[PDB]
Amino acid sequence: AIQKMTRVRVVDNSALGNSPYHRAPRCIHVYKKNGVGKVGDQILLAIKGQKKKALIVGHCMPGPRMTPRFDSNNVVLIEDNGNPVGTRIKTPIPTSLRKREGEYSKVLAIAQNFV
Amino acid sequence: NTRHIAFSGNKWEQKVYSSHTGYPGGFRQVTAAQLHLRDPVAIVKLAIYGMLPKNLHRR
Amino acid sequence: ISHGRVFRRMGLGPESRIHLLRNLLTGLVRHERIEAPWARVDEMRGYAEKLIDYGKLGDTNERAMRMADFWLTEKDLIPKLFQVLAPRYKDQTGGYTRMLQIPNRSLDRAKMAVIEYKGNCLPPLPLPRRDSHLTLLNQLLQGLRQDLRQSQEA
Amino acid sequence: MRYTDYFVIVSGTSTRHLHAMAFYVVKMYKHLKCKRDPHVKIEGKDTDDWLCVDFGSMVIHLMLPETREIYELEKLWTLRSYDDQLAQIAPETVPEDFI
Amino acid sequence: KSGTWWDEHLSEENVPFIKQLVSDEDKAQLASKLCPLKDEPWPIHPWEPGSFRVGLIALKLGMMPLWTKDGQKHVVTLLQVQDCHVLKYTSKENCNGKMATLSVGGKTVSRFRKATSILEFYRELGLPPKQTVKIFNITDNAAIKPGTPLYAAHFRPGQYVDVTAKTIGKGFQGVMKRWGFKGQPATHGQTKTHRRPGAVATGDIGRVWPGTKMPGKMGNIYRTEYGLKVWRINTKHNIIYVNGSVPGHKNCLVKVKDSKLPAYKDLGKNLPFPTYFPDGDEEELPEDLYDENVCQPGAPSITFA
Amino acid sequence: AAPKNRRTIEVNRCRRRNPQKLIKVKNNIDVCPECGHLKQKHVLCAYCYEKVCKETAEIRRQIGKQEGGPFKAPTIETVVLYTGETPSEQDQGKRIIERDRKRPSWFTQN
RNA sequence: UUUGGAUCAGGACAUCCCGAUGGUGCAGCCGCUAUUAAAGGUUCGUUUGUUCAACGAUUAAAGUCCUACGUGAUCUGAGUUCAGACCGGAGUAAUCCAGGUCGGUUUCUAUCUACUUUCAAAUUCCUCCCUGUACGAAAGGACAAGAGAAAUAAGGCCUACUUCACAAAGCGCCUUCCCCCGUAAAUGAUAUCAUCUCAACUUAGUAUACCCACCCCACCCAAGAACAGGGUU
RNA sequence: AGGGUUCAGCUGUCUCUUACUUUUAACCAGUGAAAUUGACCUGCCCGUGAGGCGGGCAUAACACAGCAAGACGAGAAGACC
Ligand SMILES: [K+]
Ligand SMILES: [K+]
Ligand SMILES: [Mg+2]
Ligand SMILES: [Mg+2]
Ligand SMILES: [Mg+2]
Ligand SMILES: [Mg+2]
Ligand SMILES: [Mg+2]
Ligand SMILES: [Mg+2]
Ligand SMILES: [Mg+2]
Ligand SMILES: [Mg+2]
Ligand SMILES: [Mg+2]
Ligand SMILES: [Mg+2]
Ligand SMILES: [Mg+2]
Ligand SMILES: [Mg+2]
Ligand SMILES: [Mg+2]
Ligand SMILES: [Mg+2]
Ligand SMILES: [Mg+2]
Ligand SMILES: [Mg+2]
Ligand SMILES: [Mg+2]
Ligand SMILES: [Mg+2]
Ligand SMILES: [Mg+2]
Ligand SMILES: [Mg+2]
Ligand SMILES: [Mg+2]
Ligand SMILES: [Zn+2]
Repeated sequence: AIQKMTRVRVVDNSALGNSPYHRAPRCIHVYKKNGVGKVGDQILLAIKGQKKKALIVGHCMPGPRMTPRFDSNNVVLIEDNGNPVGTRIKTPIPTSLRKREGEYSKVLAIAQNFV
Repeated sequence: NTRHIAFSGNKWEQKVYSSHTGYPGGFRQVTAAQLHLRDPVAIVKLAIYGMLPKNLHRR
Repeated sequence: ISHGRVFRRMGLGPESRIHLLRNLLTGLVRHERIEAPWARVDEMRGYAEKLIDYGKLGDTNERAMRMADFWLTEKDLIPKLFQVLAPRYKDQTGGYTRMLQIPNRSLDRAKMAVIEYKGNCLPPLPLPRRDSHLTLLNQLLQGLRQDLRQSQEA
Repeated sequence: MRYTDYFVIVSGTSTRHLHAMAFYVVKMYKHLKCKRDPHVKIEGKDTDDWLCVDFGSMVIHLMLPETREIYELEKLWTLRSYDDQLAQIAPETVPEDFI
Repeated sequence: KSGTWWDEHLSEENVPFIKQLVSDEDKAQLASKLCPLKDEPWPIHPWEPGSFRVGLIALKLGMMPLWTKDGQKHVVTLLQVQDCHVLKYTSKENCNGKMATLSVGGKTVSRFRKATSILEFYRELGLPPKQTVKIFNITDNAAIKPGTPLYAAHFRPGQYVDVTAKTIGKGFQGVMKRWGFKGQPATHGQTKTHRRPGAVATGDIGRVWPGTKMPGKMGNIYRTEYGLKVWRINTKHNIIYVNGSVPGHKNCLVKVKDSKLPAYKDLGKNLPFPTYFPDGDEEELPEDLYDENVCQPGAPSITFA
Repeated sequence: AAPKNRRTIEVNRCRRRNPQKLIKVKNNIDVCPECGHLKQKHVLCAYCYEKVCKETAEIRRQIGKQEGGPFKAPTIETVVLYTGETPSEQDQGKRIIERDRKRPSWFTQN
């Protein structure tokens, strides 16, 4: 789904993620062995001249059955330690972050909708 | 009684018998003790084969 | 790797294959018996068999009418298709065409097959016939069958 | 809401207090009962301000008062889509063409 | 000096008679072997550690999904055990191996397409000829009298089995398709080199090492899959629902036996030994033997905790 | 790639006279029961096929001379009658193709 | 005073990581040193680009070489350098310059050797329990056996998704099973102590799987270049 | 259609290739070249100066389809004194 030089959409309300030129940040590194990012993976974005770690919440590429497919490749910014930069998420996100192993409780708590 | 042959000196652990299967990295060297354990007649067979003349009559 | 591929690659493409099959089918419809290379005859046999079912569908059927219009280049054959061949095979449910192999043509030693519609008016082909019931092996097997039947009856 | 049963927010005095509370509660959970259900991992060890634990049906978040003010979760989880921040954020927008 | 087939000289009045006669004979021979424990069976021994029992010859029907009570979906391959029988027994001394051998056949075929020696071998055994014959290694206490039928009940759910069969052939293939070589780019001046292997050896040796990966015929060889478990068994249709995929195309014959992995050894204590005997069985088996984790189709909608 | 040496006549013989190169004999030849000419078991007899083809060609020539133009395919059955033949009771309402010859022995009338 | 890149890589250890062992630091966490070990692995990009200069983000690691840059009858970039031309300089001029720059055609039908399924033992991270345990003043923080998840590699498959449709395929799914011996230690004369032993001796790590039979004209095939093979009840 | 560079879009250039059609291809039938060619009954490892020499090893004969590691492949000509 998401790999290097792939445009992503920032879904939280972070001021860094708010783009006044309507330009989209693109990933420059995927923190996985094979470089292919699925739901729940951690990547790096070159956004506004800054390199910020980000957590992907939904992607356009199809996945397993009963798992929602989104029409856009969604991502939420995270700090270097795990605390999300943004405060809330408006668009629904999959609940599979609960099943997946990782630091996701903060994002699930600040999320509003589920699908 | 080819199993009960005797090697003078430390030949049982000094002499080696090296063979190649033809594939890359197929160079194998097994000592006299290992060869005797795997096949008790191999030592005598190889000795006689080596001492025989090198022509079509050796086989 | 061609597993399950039931359509042969022939002609200059799919269009050419369809056109060659259509011409062969039209010739067969007109003449009731033709000869052609073995692969082409084998490919055309299925279309020939299904055309009779489309004729049985009836001329008043729009789908059958359009199919006949496409598959008959000579338009005088559509009334023939809907009024001669279909009534002839009305009783039967299959096996409308018979195909046999014939000696290779002298031009290029190609494998040739002759395909005809059953019930035609042309002289009968020298069909290969099984051995008569009066031969030695058939008589012995018939005796065995009679003995088994009478033993079962008893 | 399809998330959990009991959502708990707790404010401690220091990061050491948060770590001690998390250690004590997880130790009691492991020692009390439920040999069958899966273990629970401490979530947010490297995060000094925030810490989380996710049990089978109860989720607990340890966080300092400053972090609570920054992310006020009580109004979020009481009012679904009726929250202050959420109202201040546009639901969805799409840029159009120029002149 | 001229070739012949069975129905070359048969007449129209005799071909159906011969067909029905041979079909009825085959059916009678198949049915006559359905009572093994009454036709003087070989002695039956209790199970012992270190004992290996005989396997089965199945037919690959297809695959279907199957869900667990945890809600996870796994694909199961249907292996139908049809007309599977034991042909002959060979002793350890005669086979000159560490373990004794047993022969198993299945999927009866026509007698008109088999050699004279095979036909006369099956004539004394009183069974229609089988398509394939496989050899299983067993111990002395696992011997079974020849002519004994075998069924899918020989295995049980939760048991791990290994399946070996000839894979789907692909004919002559290149390096990219056969060994996964990456090839060359399609543009930037490349001249008739897009799938070529490229370099084959080094310049010093002046030869090609034996075993070098080169284009050639691929597939159509015997491969074995290990560590596959049984999720469900259909007793009426003699069908095994093995986990995962198995080598070979549909409607092929696959040899199944117990798993050889050391981590799954000594798991046959509760398995039938040396095999299942429905005729002498006190109780009738259920229609479908499921697994503890398998959610049956008749079971209600699963609600998680 | 150019050859490095001339291949000798012994090597050429060993390659050319190899059993794979040799022509294999056929054991599917039998006499035709009707005319006695040779034929293959799975292939129609050439002599019988060509006599039938010539008769069919004559019949089709008669049919074409009767129709007298393209796009004139009849919508009724066809019956071929030879000299000294009359239309049958069931062969009514069918186009009759007349022939100035004796009916062939193998052409069994219906 | 010659040289890079693509594909395929073979071998050596003077070992980057994965493995054992000794010393070694104040307890663990970690560190340095030393021995043995080639079975396995050793990333993606940017400006450049005579391959080395500057780097960014990862990983257990991003090792040194030989192989006629290993490899160009497999491909390709730069130079060796050209036939045209300019700017700077030399020369009366023709012309020249390892100086700076632009552009610029190696063609090949495999004769010989060798080879064309090594018929199969899998590797590495991360997370949970132990466990916040032993240990620690605190800071901190492991053992050993276990469980899960991920990636790659090898071998297969189409029940779903997708490219597509009697089928092939991945982006999809399934399976993956042994040791490694450097040394640490008993008893004991030479040398009546002691001594692990190029002393006699003890102890510790000092195989199974798959193939296993022998009508054929013709037709079909999940088998296949031809050939061969399976089915034809 | 001059030599470099850039914003956006675009796409199998690539991540990582896959499916199909035509051509080619393989078999059958007809016609039918060229470069090349000392003779060859034309193996591997090590050494020496390498298919032909020395020491070991290997080894019934033979046809078809690929492969390009070697035959300094005449191969392929050019470049330098
Ligand atoms: K080669
Ligand atoms: K030259
Ligand atoms: Mg064609
Ligand atoms: Mg095939
Ligand atoms: Mg694969
Ligand atoms: Mg490619
Ligand atoms: Mg090209
Ligand atoms: Mg060209
Ligand atoms: Mg380059
Ligand atoms: Mg070393
Ligand atoms: Mg070079
Ligand atoms: Mg070369
Ligand atoms: Mg240039
Ligand atoms: Mg150039
Ligand atoms: Mg070539
Ligand atoms: Mg050609
Ligand atoms: Mg020819
Ligand atoms: Mg010439
Ligand atoms: Mg020779
Ligand atoms: Mg010298
Ligand atoms: Mg040499
Ligand atoms: Mg020599
Ligand atoms: Mg050849
Ligand atoms: Zn005849």
